[PDB]
Amino acid sequence: NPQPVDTSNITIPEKLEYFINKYAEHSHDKWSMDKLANGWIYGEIYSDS
Repeated sequence: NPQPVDTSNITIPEKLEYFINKYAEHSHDKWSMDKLANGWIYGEIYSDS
């Protein structure tokens, strides 16, 4: 079943006010903690090296 459900003309209702923002903040904090454990720190100028 390559295409079980078609959502080409399905509109998401605007019932999101706070929970989506909380989930996004939690995901961003988790990603930042992972990158800090990897050895990255916050700064002003991006530098890969």
